[PDB]
Formats: sequence, structure tokens, C-alpha cells
Amino acid sequence: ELDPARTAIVLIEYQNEFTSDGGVLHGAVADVMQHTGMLANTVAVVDAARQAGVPIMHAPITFAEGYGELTRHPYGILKGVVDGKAFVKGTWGAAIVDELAPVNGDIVIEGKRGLDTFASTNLDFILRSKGVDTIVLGGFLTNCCVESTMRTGYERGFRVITLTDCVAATSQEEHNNAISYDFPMFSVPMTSADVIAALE
Amino acid sequence: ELDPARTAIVLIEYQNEFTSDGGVLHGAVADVMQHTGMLANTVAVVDAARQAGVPIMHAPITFAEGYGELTRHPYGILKGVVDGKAFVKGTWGAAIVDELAPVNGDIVIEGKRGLDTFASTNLDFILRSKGVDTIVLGGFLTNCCVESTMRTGYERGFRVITLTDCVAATSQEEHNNAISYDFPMFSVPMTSADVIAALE
Amino acid sequence: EKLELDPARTAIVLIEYQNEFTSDGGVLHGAVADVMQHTGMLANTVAVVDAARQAGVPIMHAPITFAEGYGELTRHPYGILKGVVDGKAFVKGTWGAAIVDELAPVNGDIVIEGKRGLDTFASTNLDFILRSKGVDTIVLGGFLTNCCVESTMRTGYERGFRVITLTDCVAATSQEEHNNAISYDFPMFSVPMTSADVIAALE
Amino acid sequence: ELDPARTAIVLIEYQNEFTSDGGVLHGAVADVMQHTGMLANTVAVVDAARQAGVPIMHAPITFAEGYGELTRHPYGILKGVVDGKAFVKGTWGAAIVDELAPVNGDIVIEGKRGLDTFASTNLDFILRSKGVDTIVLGGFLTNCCVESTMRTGYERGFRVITLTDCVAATSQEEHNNAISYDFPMFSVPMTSADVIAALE
Repeated sequence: ELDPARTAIVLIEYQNEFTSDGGVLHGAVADVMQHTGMLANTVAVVDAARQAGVPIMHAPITFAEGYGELTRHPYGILKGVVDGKAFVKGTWGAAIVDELAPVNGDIVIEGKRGLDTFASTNLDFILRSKGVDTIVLGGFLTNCCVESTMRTGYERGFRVITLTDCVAATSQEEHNNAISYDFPMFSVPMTSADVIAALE
Repeated sequence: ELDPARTAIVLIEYQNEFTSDGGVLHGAVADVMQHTGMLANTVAVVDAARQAGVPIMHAPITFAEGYGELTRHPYGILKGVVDGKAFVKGTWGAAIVDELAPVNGDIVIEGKRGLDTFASTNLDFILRSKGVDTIVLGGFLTNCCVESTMRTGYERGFRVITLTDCVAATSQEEHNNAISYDFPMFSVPMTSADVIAALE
Repeated sequence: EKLELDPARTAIVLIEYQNEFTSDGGVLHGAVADVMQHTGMLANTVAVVDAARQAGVPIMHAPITFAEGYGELTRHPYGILKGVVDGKAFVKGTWGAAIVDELAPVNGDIVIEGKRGLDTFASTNLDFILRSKGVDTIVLGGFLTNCCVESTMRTGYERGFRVITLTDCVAATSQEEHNNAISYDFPMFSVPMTSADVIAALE
Repeated sequence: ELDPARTAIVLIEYQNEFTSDGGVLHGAVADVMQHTGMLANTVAVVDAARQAGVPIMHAPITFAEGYGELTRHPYGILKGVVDGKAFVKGTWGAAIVDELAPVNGDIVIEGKRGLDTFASTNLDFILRSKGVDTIVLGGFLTNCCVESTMRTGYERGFRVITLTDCVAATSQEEHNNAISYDFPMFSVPMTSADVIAALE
């Protein structure tokens, strides 16, 4: 049961870096993108969201070239972002995949530098200003940025819905476990089809 | 490598509800508590930290009886807390287990009502006020409250050490998944022995 | 132009109505006495609370307290918290730290926890509880007009709440500081109202 | 005393819309800009900061055209921003004034939609990741965005230094009152000259 005036689709990091052949991180997520069909499922969800008047918010991650916005000695996941030169601002890799290119009305969330969309962006501000209380999440990575964003969403009292087949990760094991164990603690897990049915 | 003036031990939810026979949530965490020896490892870490002069911070979760500080219609993990009448303020369940009772000058973090300790407490305020930039995390649940806290601490630029043998969860597979896949993303995973050696 | 309040989406938030400010012998009471007296804030808050209960509106208290010795703060504070520390104000488990009797929390009132700074949103469970309960309108009162009350208003605003400031239920250490905050700052971040206006909206 | 490896200059809204003839809101701040000399003092501060190796971080405020990122029924100060059609993204007004144009190395904080730079941007994340514990603040508006940013900075444990002659408001009275009464509660106020000596 969805209220379009009080709902948003939040698309996390559908960027060529992940989504597209030649992306620095594409090879690592290919298998799961294939098994899930997340890309086409995401396209379908967005289409039904445009029609129902539900805003699309894209949340890309980017970094000024040289990574000066971060510690010179990162640890954990962002270390990989630095060493691999992923998501440099203004590059093909940082661009949102052509199939989901932002179009009239859509909101591109700004500032993302870490994994939790709510920790370095204007997402919370915009969601709250627009009176949105239900967020629908899709994107990358299932057990990293989608999971962090979902957990903070819950903390902040949104109704979080996670699109269990519009997410993808670097391994099927990591992907499946996130969805089976953690998603139910912090969200309402649903398929594109049921979200699509709910949007209509 | 640890600097005592700039380190905190953050002990999450060592409360009877989880730790003790009769706790509403004890049966769920019992197998993993026993498999890992978490209580005994935690007592060893805390003993060493006090010796080192490292402040010990307790982060209990509590709820005004009746759950009127929450939605009347919870979903996700907090639905079980309310439905199971867990962590009521002033009950034996809410009390910190006797083996880790706060002594002289220990800090007790106030406010927790959700999973991420940073989301509803004075933890950030106090760490920053004291100049703490490294946090050593232990407690319950591995894949819920510990992981949320770990994720937010990473986003806020803390050096987060996770005690791989001072945490527990409602299943062994869940516990193992978190430590193997997610902990390395947002923390420096360490055994208690490693942290003990670092503290001396 | 006339104010509508929905009881299910509304919360009175009372900042630091503790002896330390409100009552004779409180360490900071001398500094706020003139403005308390000028405004009649204490009685006015009582009348707004009473009406709030009658309409079923959550009353939320936001006291500030510190573990004795101030070991939860930097040893070398600056700014307004340096005065708290140096003055030994709001020590946990003292009369000064208690909420004032006239506004003692009764059955069902929420007592916000964690407060150690000035902004009520920065070190407590306030945001969590409001959002969990579905509150999107907070009515604000207490101390200090240009400090903690203003900080909470600013952040409230940033976080999408409809903030209402009770112009005659707040006080500061100076009438001049008080009046300036109310006339200049409050309208940028809030809808300032009187106790009487709020009470009428509640009924 | 200032450690360059632990300090950043944060410049709020040095955008043509305030600073320059033709800017929608320039008329309302011209008087105080003139009386303080804020623009030239800031250039001097930024130049000294560059020499010293201290990172420069500009925080512009922008909105996607049509103000759809916000409530359709704003109140308070943002209502004036929307009705005035100010700070529209990609327009000349939204651009940083030429004298303070970002130059190789400078960071441009992203996402600002509200008044407090901390509440809708990647400022905290970037400050904490780079290890900055002292922020030097200048810009617009003295009683609004500068005061909100300073209040939140202090809450978060930063040493906030406020440049009393590198800020401006719409009213001289409000400008002086904020500096006299509120700035001392939440910052160490200093003149540009005194900050430049410390930077030098």
C-alpha cells in the first residue's frame, strides 16, 4: 500500500563504474547483476514510478580527482575506491548509466562520499522537505551502500522498502545473506513486481 | 597501535535481556555466546583497558514502559522488542550484566532506542568532546547493533576496531557472515588478544 | 494565518526547565530571573502544558545533566559550556539538575535523554522519538532563548519539522539578547506564537 | 595557534547572488559587505591560507530549477529564497564570485540546501576524513547560515574560529548583535588580521 505524495525511489549508484562493461568495478558485480536482472527490473520500477507521479532520486558517488576530499591513508572499503581510481568526478565511470539517465523532474542527490547515503548528502533534507516518509531502495552494493542507507533510513523513521531484485553485490553469497538476514530487520523486502503492483 | 588518551571501549548492550538466563532474548544469543566465549573475552578486554586508563563506555538500550516513545505500529527488528516486552526501563532485563557493571568513572551512554548507537545517543558528542578518535566495539548483536554502530563510526571518520570474539548474534551463520564480509569494509577486525596486547 | 495543530502529529518540547535556571538558589537562576519575571514564562508554560494534556499532545522534557566531575566533556572547554563546567551547573543527582516541581513529568510524559550540549537534536534521542511517533510539528519552550532554544529551532527547521516557538515561554540571560533572538532569528526558522495562540489552536 | 594539517577555511555562500551587482540578494547585503570589507578581507585570508597549506572549502547553496527539491509550501527564511528565485543551479547567481573562484586543490562542499552547512552536505564527512579539528568560518549570512554552521560545529566538537570581519548580513544591527551576543557562546571570534598572523 503506497501513497505517491509521500514516497520516493532512491537509486543508489547506478553508475557505469558498476553497471557497464569497462567499469573499474563492473567485473566484480557482473555475476550478481546477471542472476538478479537488477538493471532491467530497476528500469521497470522507475517507469511505473514516473507514471504514478513518484519522484526518482539518484544517489551517485563521486570524488574530486586525486581523492583530496579524503584521508591520504584510507582503510576498509574506500581504500579500494582510492587504489582502483573508481568514481572520479566528471568521468564516464561516475556518470549514471544511460538506461537510467536522470530526466525531467528527477532529483540527483548530492555530496555522496561514503557508503551511507544519509551520512554525506542532502537526502535527508530533501526527503523531509518534500514530506516523504516511504523510501524504496535499489542499487549497489547490496551489503554495503544499500545496507548502510537502509539502516540509517530505519533509524530515522522512514518506511524503508528494499527491492530485493534491484540490488547487486560483489558476490552472490554476500548478496543472498544480506537479503535473508539483515534486510528484514531494517526494511520491508519486496520484489519489483510487488512494488510495481503497489505503484499502480 | 593504540593511544589511551584517544581510544574508547564501547560496549553495546551487555544487558541481562541478552546475557543472562531469564533474559527475554537470551535463548536466541546463547549458542553464539557459548561458541565464541564473548562474555569472558569482553571481561578480559575491559580489565586490560582499565589497566591502560582507556575509558569504558556502556551503551545500554532501554524503553519507557508501554513503548510510548515509539510508533504504535513498529516493523522490522524493533517490532520484536515491543512484542516481546524487552528492555523495559528499570527492569532486571534492562540492567547491565553484573560481570560488566560500570565502575567508578566509566561512562554510560544515554538515550539508545534504536540499533545504531550514534543514531539516538550522546555517543558522538562525548567521543568528540573527549578527543577520542579510535573506538573498540563489542556486544550484541553482531549483525544488527554492532554493525550499524560500526558503519556510522566509519562514516564519521573514527578508526573503528571490531572485537571479532567479543560479539554475538541470534545465529552462528549470521555472526560469521558479518565478521567475514562486512566487518573488513568498515573496521579493523581484531581478536581480544590482539587488542589486549595493544593496550599493554 | 490561523494556526491548526493535529494532536497526533504534535509535540510540546520543554528545554531545560530545571531548578538550576527556574528556582531561587539555582546556580544560573540569578542570570535569567529578570527575563523570567518580565515574560511570566514559567506560568505561561504551565498553562500550555495543561492545555496540551487536555488535547492529548505528547509533552517531551529535555533536561541537560552531567556525570559528576564533568569527565564526559573535554577537560579544556570553551564557549558557553565552559560556564556550565566552571559553575558546577546541572550535576546529575542534585536538586539543580531536577525538573522544576511545577512541571514535574507525569504519567506518559517523555523525558528525552542524552542532552549534553545546547542543541537538543545533537546529543539526544529527540529526533528518533519524534520521527518514530510520526510528529512533524514541535512546539518549543524553555531556556535559553538565544542559546539552546535557538539551536534546537535551527536544527528542527533543517530537519523538516514545522517548528513553533513560544515567544512568551522562553527566557535568556538578557532582555536585549532575548528580544533580538525573538524578533530577528525566530521568524527565519519558526512560526513564533504566544502561549494564548497555541492554547487556542490546541482547543 | 593553528596546525595547518588540522585546519580548514570554510566559506559559506560567496556566490554572485549575494556578492555581485545583479545578484538578486546583493542589494540586501551590500551595506554590511561595504561596512565590514568582507570580500577583500576574505580574499586576504584565503591567500594566507593557501600559502600556509590550509585547505580551502567553499560551501555554495544551490537548488534545481523549479525548487522541486523542497516543500511546495515553505516557511521561514527559505520561503524568501524560493519567492526570490535565487541560487538556481547553473545560473550566474549560483556561481562563486570570480575573486574567490575555486583553484587547483580547493574543495567544493556539495549538497547545501538549508542554512546549516552540516545538515545537508558532505562537510562533516570530509572534515573528519581529512583529520580537521579546527574550522575557520566566513561568509553569508551572519545571523543565518554562519550562525547555524558555527552552532553545529561546536556541538560536534570542532574548534570553531569565526572571522568577525569576513561575514555579512541583511541588517547591520543583526550582524553586530550576532557577533556580540551569539558568536562568543559557540566559537573563538577573531579578525582576519589575527587569523592571517596565526596562519603566517
